Amino acid sequence: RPDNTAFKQQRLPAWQPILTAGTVLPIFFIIGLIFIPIGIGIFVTSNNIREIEIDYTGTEPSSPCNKCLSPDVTPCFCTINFTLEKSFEGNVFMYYGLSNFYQNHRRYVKSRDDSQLNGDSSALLNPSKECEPYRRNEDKPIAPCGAIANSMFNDTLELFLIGNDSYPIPIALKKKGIAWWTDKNVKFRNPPGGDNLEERFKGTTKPVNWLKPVYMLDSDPDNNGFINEDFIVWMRTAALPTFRKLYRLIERKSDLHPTLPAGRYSLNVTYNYPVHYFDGRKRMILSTISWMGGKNPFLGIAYIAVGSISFLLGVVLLVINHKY
Amino acid sequence: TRTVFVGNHPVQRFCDNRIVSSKYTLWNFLPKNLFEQFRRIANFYFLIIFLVQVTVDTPTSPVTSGLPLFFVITVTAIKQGYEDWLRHRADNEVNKSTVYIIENAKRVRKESEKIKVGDVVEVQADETFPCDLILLSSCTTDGTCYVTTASLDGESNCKTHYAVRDTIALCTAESIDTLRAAIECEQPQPDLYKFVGRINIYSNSLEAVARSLGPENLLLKGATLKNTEKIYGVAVYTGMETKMALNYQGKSQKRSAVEKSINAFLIVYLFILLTKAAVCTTLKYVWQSTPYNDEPWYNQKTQKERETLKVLKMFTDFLSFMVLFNFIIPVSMYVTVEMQKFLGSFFISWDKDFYDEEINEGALVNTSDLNEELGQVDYVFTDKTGTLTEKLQDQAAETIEALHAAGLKVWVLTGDKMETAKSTCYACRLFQTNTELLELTTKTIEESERKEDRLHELLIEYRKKLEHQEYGLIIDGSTLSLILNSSQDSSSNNYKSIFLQICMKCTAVLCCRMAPLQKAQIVRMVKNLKGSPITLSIGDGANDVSMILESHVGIGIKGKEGRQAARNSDYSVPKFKHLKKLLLAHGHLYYVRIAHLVQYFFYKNLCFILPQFLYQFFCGFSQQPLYDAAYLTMYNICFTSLPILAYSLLEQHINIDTLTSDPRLYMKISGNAMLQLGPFLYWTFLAAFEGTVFFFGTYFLFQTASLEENGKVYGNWTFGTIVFTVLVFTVTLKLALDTRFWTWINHFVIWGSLAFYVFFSFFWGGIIWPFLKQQRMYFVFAQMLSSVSTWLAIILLIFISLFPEILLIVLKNVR
Ligand SMILES: CCCCCCCC/C=C\CCCCCCCC(=O)O[C@H](COC(=O)CCCCCCC/C=C/CCCCCCCC)COP(=O)(O)OC[C@H](N)C(=O)O
Ligand SMILES: *[C@@H]1O[C@H](CO)[C@@H](O[C@@H]2O[C@H](CO)[C@@H](O[C@H]3O[C@H](CO)[C@@H](O)[C@H](O)[C@@H]3O)[C@H](O)[C@H]2NC(C)=O)[C@H](O)[C@H]1NC(C)=O
Ligand SMILES: *[C@@H]1O[C@H](CO)[C@@H](O)[C@H](O)[C@H]1NC(C)=O
Repeated sequence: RPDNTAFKQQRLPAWQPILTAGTVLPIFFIIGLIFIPIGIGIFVTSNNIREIEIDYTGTEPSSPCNKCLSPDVTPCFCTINFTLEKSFEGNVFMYYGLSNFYQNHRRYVKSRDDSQLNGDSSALLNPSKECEPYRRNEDKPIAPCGAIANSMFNDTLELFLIGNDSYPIPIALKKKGIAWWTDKNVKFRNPPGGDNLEERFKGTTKPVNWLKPVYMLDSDPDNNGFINEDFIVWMRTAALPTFRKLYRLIERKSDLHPTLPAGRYSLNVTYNYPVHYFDGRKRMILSTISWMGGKNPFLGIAYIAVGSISFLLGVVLLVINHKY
Repeated sequence: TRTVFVGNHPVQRFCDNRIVSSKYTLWNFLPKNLFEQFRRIANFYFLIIFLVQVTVDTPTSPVTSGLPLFFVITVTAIKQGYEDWLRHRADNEVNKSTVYIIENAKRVRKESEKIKVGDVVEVQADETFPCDLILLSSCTTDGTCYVTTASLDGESNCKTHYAVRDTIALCTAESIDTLRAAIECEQPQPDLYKFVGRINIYSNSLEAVARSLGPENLLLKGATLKNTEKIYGVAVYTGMETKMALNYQGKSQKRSAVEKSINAFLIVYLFILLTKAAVCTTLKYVWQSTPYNDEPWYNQKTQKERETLKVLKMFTDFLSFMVLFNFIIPVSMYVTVEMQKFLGSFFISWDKDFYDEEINEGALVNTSDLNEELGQVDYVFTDKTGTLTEKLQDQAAETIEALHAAGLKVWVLTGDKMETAKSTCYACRLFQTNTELLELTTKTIEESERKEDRLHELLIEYRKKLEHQEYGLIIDGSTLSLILNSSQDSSSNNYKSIFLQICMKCTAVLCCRMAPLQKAQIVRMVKNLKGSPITLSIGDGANDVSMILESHVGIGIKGKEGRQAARNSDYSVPKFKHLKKLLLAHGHLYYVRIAHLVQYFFYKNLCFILPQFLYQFFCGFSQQPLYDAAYLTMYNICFTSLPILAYSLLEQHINIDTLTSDPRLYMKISGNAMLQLGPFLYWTFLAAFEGTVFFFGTYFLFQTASLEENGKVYGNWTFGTIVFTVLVFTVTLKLALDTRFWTWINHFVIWGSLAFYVFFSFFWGGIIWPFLKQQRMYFVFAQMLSSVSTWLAIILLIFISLFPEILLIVLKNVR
């Protein structure tokens, strides 16, 4: 009378695996056999990557930015020398690094209106409640409202190679390409109405701290407003109190010589960013990128630790079962 | 002690046969049920968070949080309402029965609830007595009435009863003609047959009556008039005041051991949640004590924030951490447990083995709340005359042997007399030939002096043994009454405690002449013995309803006696040999499924929240969620709930046929093994260890410049997704190792839930739709997936987090 379906009688076909000790013994060895070669493979690549760090914050009387550390109404400048014993051959990337800059703060992160930054004409006039107290200045709304856009990092870091003579040679820098492809072309869009970026922003005003309007970022019309590479990169959150963002990109030189030859280098710092108030620090990073990315020894070490342990425990488990 | 008048004319605080057994009133069911339900700490916590969440801060949509809480309350409301609705129908069935009485020497028809004390009731042949009555007049010779006391003691044989000697000759000729009888009676007492009364029947002429009413004169309520013509009864006791009623004790609902462990675990994580929230708030203001940590130049507080009291800000800040980590206690677990018991109960009904071809009826599940209760049974109480015998059942002897081999102490509590009861216990293999008996019966009990005499000498000789299969205890109705009731005289050595010491180390206990309330008392006293051992009561009579309802789980056999026991009992089976298949096979599987179900949900959400807690240290302690708002909501809805849901429905830890083959396997999970402090503490530390690896594994990964060949930095939403991707893959794959019975649905649900996460993240992340005010998760998942370094880290974190689990499984094979 009861329905004799295997499901109703709990007789459904089953794989029902039975993994004994001997079934899993080769698994410990094979995992160790895979991790150690791939672990040493990524670790040796990390050491081959050449990366240098130069701090230009100051905080020391010997530091030449001490005068920039003092408050100057006029723009300040630094000239920091550094020398490289190792040359850079591959693609060279420039990062600016901020430490103790709590970009992860909940109040700070939510302080942005992506609908306004998407080029929606409606949301441009009236930003939402998220960007406060930077919603409007003197009863005029800010087009890139919010603390994230307001506090955009504005420092000019230029590099001068010096040769045998005292004459320095500037290294070419690429502004484009640093931002995500999707964020530039899709996420961040200019308002549709009009052609000249002047006409688009009538009611809106520049951010309080900004000395330049949102429509006067770069001379080129494809970086002038809401689409500037530096502006988009700064918009992305840090994910850590200490972070670094892609400032510039130095492509490999067309000549056969390495991209950045090992030599004496001099750095411009325009220092328009008062980072010392909250115990912040500013660093500039020069790195060479491989398939995995930047210099990260943790990934190489971590495979070695698990790989050696798995193989060692594989031997230990092999011995104890060998006794039986 | 009151006076009862036959004529009611001598020369509803007290229920006048209006009986109701419903726990809740139909008019005020909702306020009573909700007030009791919210009293529970588990349900109160869900409500208070919802009210706080909407009031102060919403990490996710409040609609998602409160709806299952509204769901789980409604399902319980239906279950409590349905159980209450059955009670009213059963009360209506008894109340709406036609009964004939004599009023002013006129026969009239009315219901049971109208009958009152002292009324004269004409009871015809083959109709149950509306209430316990004095037998006054019978047309039969000598007033000899035979009744089958089927409901009173579970036995169906004729019992002789005699009418009052003055009125035995009274035939059906206006016997009660303005009768002046003034019966003086004792208080209603639950001694069943035992009764004392002082009848005073006086006619118009002066008369003196010194007759003393006895058990034979009084006919108890619930008996069936068998082979006796019409009789006339006077309701000396009416309504609730009977020996058939007031032995029910009402219904105290059923509580299961697993539900006790859920509440015990829920209060632990409620204290951890308080600790987690408190430490964050305390550390937050210590961190913000520095002038520049709070409101630096980049982000500044609004004017509304500045103009707030520090104490008020602290209170909302503490609740902000509370609502952030409220995922520690999983609401989805209560919803899943509700569904697991609903769908899981149908497997018993569909089972073909629980079908008796002789009577062509199958087992059913009246109460689905105690599916897991069957796996913890260690004390069994049977009926005997109905359940154990019929003589013996087809496999009655083999079933008893199976329970004994499974570590279940089985008892044969019966209302049957001593002489015939001892015969069966030897036959059913319960009492072996060599077993001598400690017959604490009326033959071996004389007054109060021998009471302690028998107990103390057993304490001397019987206790000293602990062979085991040599001592068996027998108790009678009178002896058990004295042991329990009259034990309060000795404080130093209570007779209840010494009796429990006796029963705890016997092979079996056989009781005789047990009234239905005594069955509840003996079962209840076993319940309060060095904790709460799980008791199973099985019976198939109207008298067994007391012990069936008293125990944790009740099994009601549907036999020749009737279906009175079946409808109140949680479960019903047609044969006693089906009790083996029930608790051994289904009971073990039902517990193991839900025990691992409970432990998984708490483990799942701890791994969910622990990285969120650690992220507060690296954040500004500003209650910044590590994951997206959408990801937090759907973690418990569609990502990880389905894998563990299908697991609970159909998973055989051991092969179902193998379970019945070896009854020793039931002893493994006897003492709530899966939910003990041992396994629970391992589950928490495993969750805590996996939580740390998820966060700090990613934290050290994010110490580099970039993780892509293009050298593009990654945001905090990439940090959240990397942790979340490892989280979903680890937790789901953790269930895969635990699962040892892979079916097509189990394969589909497990691997399908993993594939759905990848698909949905691509769907949610990659298409911009103009109805979100925030577009944080635009292309993060694809960018995260498009890096070789991220792939290597994810595979590493999955294996590291599963390393303690895989080590334990391999280690469990050896020693
Ligand atoms: C690709 C393969 C398939 C992949 C999955 C696809 C999606 C599957 C859908 C659901 C998953 C499974 C189901 C998962 C269920 C649990 C999910 C859950 O509880 O998630 C919850 C939300 O659920 C819903 O809102 C859905 C409706 C729930 C009620 C109706 C649904 C249940 C009703 C069923 C019918 C009635 C059954 C009982 C009848 C009794 C009669 C007496 C959320 O849990 P949370 O723990 O996250 O709670 C919020 C949290 N506290 C916060 O801080 O915000
Ligand atoms: C580069 O970014 C700088 C912010 O990091 C910002 O410098 C700001 O320049 C304005 C000039 O008026 C000033 O802003 C604040 O100063 C007045 C007077 O102290 C305050 O009352 C107001 O809060 C006002 O906003 C500051 O001099 C400076 N901001 C601060 C507080 O540091 C400029 O946008 C850039 N500087 C360059 C390129 O010159
Ligand atoms: C940058 O460095 C150059 C080196 O020639 C020098 O003009 C000065 O130190 C800096 N100039 C400016 C305006 O930054």
